[PDB]
Amino acid sequence: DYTYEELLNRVFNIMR
Amino acid sequence: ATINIGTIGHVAHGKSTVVKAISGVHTVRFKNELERNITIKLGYANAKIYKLDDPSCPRPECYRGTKGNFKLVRHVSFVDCPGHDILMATMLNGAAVMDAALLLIAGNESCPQPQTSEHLAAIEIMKLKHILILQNKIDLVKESQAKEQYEQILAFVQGTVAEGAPIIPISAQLKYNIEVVCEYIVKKIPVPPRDFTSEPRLIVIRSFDVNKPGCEVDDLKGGVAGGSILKGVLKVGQEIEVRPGIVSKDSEGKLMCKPIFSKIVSLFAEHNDLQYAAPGGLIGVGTKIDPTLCRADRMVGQVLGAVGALPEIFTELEISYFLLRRLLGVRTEGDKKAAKVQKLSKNEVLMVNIGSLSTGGRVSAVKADLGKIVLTNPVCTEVGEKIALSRRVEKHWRLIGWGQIR
Amino acid sequence: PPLQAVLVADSFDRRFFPISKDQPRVLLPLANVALIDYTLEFLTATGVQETFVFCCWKAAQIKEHLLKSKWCRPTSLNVVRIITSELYRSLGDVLRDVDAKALVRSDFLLVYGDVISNINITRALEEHRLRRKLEKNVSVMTMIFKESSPSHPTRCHEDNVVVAVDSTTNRVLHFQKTQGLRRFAFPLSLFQGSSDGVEVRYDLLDCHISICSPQVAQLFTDNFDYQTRDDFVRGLLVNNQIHMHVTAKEYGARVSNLHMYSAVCADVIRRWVYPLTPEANFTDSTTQSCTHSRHNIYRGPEVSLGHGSILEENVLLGSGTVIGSNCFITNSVIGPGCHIGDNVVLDQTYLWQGVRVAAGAQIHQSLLCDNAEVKERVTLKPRSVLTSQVVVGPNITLPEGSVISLHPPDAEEDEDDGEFSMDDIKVFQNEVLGTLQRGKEENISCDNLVLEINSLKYAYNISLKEVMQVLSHVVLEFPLQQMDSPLDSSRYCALLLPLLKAWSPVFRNYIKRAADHLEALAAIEDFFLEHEALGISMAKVLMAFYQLEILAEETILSWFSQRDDKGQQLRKNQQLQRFIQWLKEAEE
Repeated sequence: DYTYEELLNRVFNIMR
Repeated sequence: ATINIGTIGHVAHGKSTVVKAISGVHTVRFKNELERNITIKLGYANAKIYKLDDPSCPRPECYRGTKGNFKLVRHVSFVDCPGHDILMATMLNGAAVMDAALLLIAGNESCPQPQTSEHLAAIEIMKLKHILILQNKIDLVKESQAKEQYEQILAFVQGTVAEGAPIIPISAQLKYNIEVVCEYIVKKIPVPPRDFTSEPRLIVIRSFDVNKPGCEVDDLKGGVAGGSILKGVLKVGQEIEVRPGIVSKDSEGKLMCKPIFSKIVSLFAEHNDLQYAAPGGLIGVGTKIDPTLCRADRMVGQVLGAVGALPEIFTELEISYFLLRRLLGVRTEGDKKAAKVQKLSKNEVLMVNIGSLSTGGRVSAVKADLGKIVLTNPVCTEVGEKIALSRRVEKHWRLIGWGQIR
Repeated sequence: PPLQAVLVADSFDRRFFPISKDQPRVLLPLANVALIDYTLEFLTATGVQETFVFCCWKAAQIKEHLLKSKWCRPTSLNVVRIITSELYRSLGDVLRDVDAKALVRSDFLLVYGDVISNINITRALEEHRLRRKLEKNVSVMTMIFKESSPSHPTRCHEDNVVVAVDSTTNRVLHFQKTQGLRRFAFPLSLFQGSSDGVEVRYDLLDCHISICSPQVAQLFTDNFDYQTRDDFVRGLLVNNQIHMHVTAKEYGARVSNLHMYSAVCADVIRRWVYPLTPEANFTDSTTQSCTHSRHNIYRGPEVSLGHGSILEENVLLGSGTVIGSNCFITNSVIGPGCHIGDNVVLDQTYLWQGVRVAAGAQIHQSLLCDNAEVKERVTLKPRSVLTSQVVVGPNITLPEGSVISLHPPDAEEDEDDGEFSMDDIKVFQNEVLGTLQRGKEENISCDNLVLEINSLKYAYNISLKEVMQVLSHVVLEFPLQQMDSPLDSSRYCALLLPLLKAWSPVFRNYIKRAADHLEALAAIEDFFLEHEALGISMAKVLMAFYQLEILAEETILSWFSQRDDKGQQLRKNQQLQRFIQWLKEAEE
């Protein structure tokens, strides 16, 4: 679930 | 040919990008007017599963994320599920002797999601233990929906086993986190035990044909089909018996069952054909015999044995059963709380997936827990612990029962 | 492409009784010759060299009757494929046989042995073949089936058909039958696809004729849930579309019930089926060669007319017949050997072999059978049937219906002859309380119950702090109606203990959390605070918590110092604290 906040920062800040 | 992982696909994912992320590309497939897509079927892959001292499992070029000199040892396999909520019951036929499961959740549909545990509802009798939490909404509505939606999906994990691997919020059009997804399906998914030196068997599932017009008569021809191993590892060139094979019509005795075996050449393996049959996937079995019999569509549902095998096959059937007390998972408040699942009536069509073969079920006598049936064609003996009775309740099938050979 | 056909005998959605006992349903002599010869010379009328007739019923009979035709020998353009009575039930295992024995290449005729007609079929056969060649085998079949009115004797309500179809490219939409419906409704989703329009047509009667190329062998053996052709084509019409052709002139219909027997036996001699009209002598029966005359009568050879017997419309006699005087016979058929004596009135009698009628006897709207010494004043009325050697006497009259014979249970007759006579938890409770009792009186497993309740847990995604409440709620509202009032001790627990041995790990398989133990106990003791008049039952319920896998002593004792009123009463319950201390003395 740390994977989710990893997405929440990096994925959605850079990619869709 | 290594893993028979399953997947549970409801409506409107975007399916070629996720499956082709985990299977590479589609096979050249053919001979239209196929079989209806709610029946029994299998998947495949044109990829493999590996790593490169790397969470990423790329496609077989060895540099493009970076190097890592890929292990050309095996090949990944898969089991198909197209993207509509109809794909329940044949998948639960397939959810017995497969290897693992994917678990698909969108955000395009209802966010208090109805279908997933409407889909995943044999976590007790058969095997349903290895899954992943997989969000498919990064596209339309942002962090508010996903914010409440992770509480939504963690409201699933409690006694309904929905916690096998945590959230991956993606849209597979971006192909994102497939380094992390591949790391999960390398490490966090194991490989279950097999048997090796057992005498191999197969029941035939998906036949083909290789004599299109335009060649000579001196070509090597025969019967190619599809399958997957339940026991043993099948080599090339031996006494490969099919025990009744053809429906023995006007069979007046017991020893009037015909001794028919064969040989084998092709065992298709994406680039090659390893002549010992690699299990854990679709195997491309092609027989030696040149009949009208097997190489037509005529043969689905027959055994692969040897000389002097154990099962004797006739029609004497008695089964012990029970039922399901609603249509499984379906409960819609807008006038759908009477999808009634009625008791076994006399002389009613069924689907009895004994092992992994679709033959239609006829019945003859009804008690409350056991039944004497007779079946539409001679059918081999595979297993008593599951006889997966399905039955018409709607436009397509649903599975209703569990059975026992008596 | 050569042209064959299969010819089934009889679909056993049964309507013929008790005529299908000695002779079959298919050797039914309509004008003194077997109906197999009528349908077989329909199949010889259009051009088909080889056809498959299937038999199930007393192979000796149809064997012997197919030993004395003249297409016994293939001198003519037919020989007949016949087989003998293994496992045969209906058209289902017929088509499973025709793609297991695989006697089919392409485009054969599927008719029962029960249609008589005059369609020279080959026209829409080739139109269908054009539709196959041109458009990639998306069109499965074509059915040809008549144009008529909403009112006809052959369109009686058993096989009434409405279809909805376009008229340009004539592919059907709905094969909706009308056995008792009177409001009609068509699902509107398939009219926006063809916005130029679509007809509806009721001018139809199915000839039970249609062609089949063995795509339907695939769509029939794969899909076991279709057995008869009607639910088959409706299943074709819900998912491959199937086409249509409206013939204009010639017709046939399937002689299903005796209503169609009357209509067809009154139409072959009103002669709507020429070449078929029974002066032709289709058999080599010199005991059938009859002579047509004015207004459609047909005298047999050595006819021996009775004096003054006047004949008006559509009659026959046979060979060796002796008819008596004063017969006003209209729209009937008579059979051979008949010693029908004097002053016998008839009207639409369908009399068969071997009869000797006695004198002075009205017979009306009847059909009877072999060796029947029928006797004086047997006056009948519409829809009356005598059958097969049973003898009536001096006016044993019969009303409208007559299911009679010589066999005991089907008839009206014994051995001898007839001589003498917020909202989502409100809906959550209901299905839960409905599914639980279906596992108690059945001697079954218990894990299926918890999977079904977790299945029914999910279909709104209700949280745990309502679901666990409702399930422990109902599972403590067992004892209201199947255990007696009031809150007894000995037999109350003695019948609650099978209900404590059956599902004994199920909630144990459902509970794991200690804060959930606190909240579940808080909910159930709030229930027993509000329902203390049912709260007496904690006497011998607690003896199943510690021995049979539910609770322990330390949980409620940890709970004991909370706030929640009548909780000061129920925590100071007598035998509750007595079981706490008897637990501290017995095991703790």
